[PDB]
Amino acid sequence: SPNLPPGFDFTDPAIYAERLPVAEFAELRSAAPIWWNGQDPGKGGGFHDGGFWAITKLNDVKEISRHSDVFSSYENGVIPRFKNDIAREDIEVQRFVMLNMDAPHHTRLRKIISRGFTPRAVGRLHDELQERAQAIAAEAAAAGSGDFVEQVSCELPLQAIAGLLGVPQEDRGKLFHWSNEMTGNEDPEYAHIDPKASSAELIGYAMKMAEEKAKNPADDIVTQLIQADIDGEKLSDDEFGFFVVMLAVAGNETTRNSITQGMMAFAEHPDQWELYKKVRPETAADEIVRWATPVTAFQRTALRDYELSGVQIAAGQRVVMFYRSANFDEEVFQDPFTFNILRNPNPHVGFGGTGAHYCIGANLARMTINLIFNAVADHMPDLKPISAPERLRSGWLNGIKHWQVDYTG
Ligand code: HEM
Ligand SMILES: CCOC(=O)c1cc2cc(-c3ccncc3)ccc2n1CC1CCCC1
Repeated sequence: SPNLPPGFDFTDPAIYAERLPVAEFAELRSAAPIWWNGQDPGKGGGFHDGGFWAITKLNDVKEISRHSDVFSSYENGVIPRFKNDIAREDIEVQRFVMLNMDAPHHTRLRKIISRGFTPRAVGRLHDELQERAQAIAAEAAAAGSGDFVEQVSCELPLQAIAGLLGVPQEDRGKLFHWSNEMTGNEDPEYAHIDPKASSAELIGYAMKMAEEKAKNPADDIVTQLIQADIDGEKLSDDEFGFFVVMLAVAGNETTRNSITQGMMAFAEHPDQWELYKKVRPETAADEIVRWATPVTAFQRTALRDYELSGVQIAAGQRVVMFYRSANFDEEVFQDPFTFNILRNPNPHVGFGGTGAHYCIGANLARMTINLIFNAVADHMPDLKPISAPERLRSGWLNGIKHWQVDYTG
């Protein structure tokens, strides 16, 4: 057996509020790459089936992610942990967003929404995001010190979402408020947030925006999404509203935490930080994502019996892909535990395994990371941390709530 405590759960929020279970992930990769992770009664993060299969190897993650005909996202959602007492109804509302849909409903939705993540559309965000990144850094440096997460990591990913959706300036304040109130409620610091409230307001704003853009068409990404194409396909108003609700999560706390941990990695590896400031290599973004793995894990449900790397997975059983483990697989990376911002190629699964659900925002994310870290180098090159970062209590998100930091040194 793999050497692990009894009653160990890799989706336990208690661990991730403290640390990442890196030694435990390494143990499984070596001794039990696919491992039944049982869960005590009542302690199933919202799922009362007794446990799941841990998936720790990159190739195993990639097999599951491409075989979405077997490994469903609809059946139980992809989030592997909620509050233990969460109602089944609240899990199943996730199916209203593309992420938790299967083919063919996902296939139709992904093809329409692809019209918003063309390389061309993302490039029109470059200039506005670059200028904001620069001012965010200058504003942060001028403060001398403070919470790096709030002052450097927080704002720009939200600007990318708002700029992509063309949200007018005056509306961005409440849009950021709602977007930031969607996850993390298992952490004591956010016990009082109601995601369903903010989501219903997000959908209302998103649907009103889509009604208005129909009446007054433009050359935005919104109007391309709600008016029909060759096949007569388009998002109806509520579907656009579920698209916005998804964007408010999928591209917010993820890029946020990659910026933070990416800076956390440059503190720990001064060699890489000195190198970065000199060459500003855009390969850093991928290494920063591999290092940060903002989504520790996503799950699937096997719709039929399936044999994966010599392990019989039974219909209805859950498999949880631990991207945190896959991104440090010794069989795929030379030195996984070397932060190397020049690593090329870099086949990390930070954006998920390739397949139907592979992150549509991967290139926007990489651009956001590259702009903000260029701005950090321009305005805050001698960044020194004050105190140790404060981790987020979450079973699937690898979050940093706060990080006290001096920008002058
Ligand atoms: C910056 C770090 C990011 C990380 C680590 C990340 C990670 C992921 C992962 C793991 C998936 C699921 C992969 C799979 O199931 O195969 C995903 C899907 C998705 N991501 Fe991201 N993401 C990031 C940024 C973004 C951004 C900036 C956006 C949009 C502005 C975005 C939008 C989406 C959407 C819409 C999906 C659903 C795709 C589908 O189900 O067809 N993500 N992301
Ligand atoms: C209106 C229907 O949608 C929602 O309420 C909703 C969508 C959603 C998406 C993510 C997500 C996470 C990671 N990468 C992409 C998307 C996370 C949470 C989400 N919730 C709220 C949940 C909290 C408990 C109830 C469900």
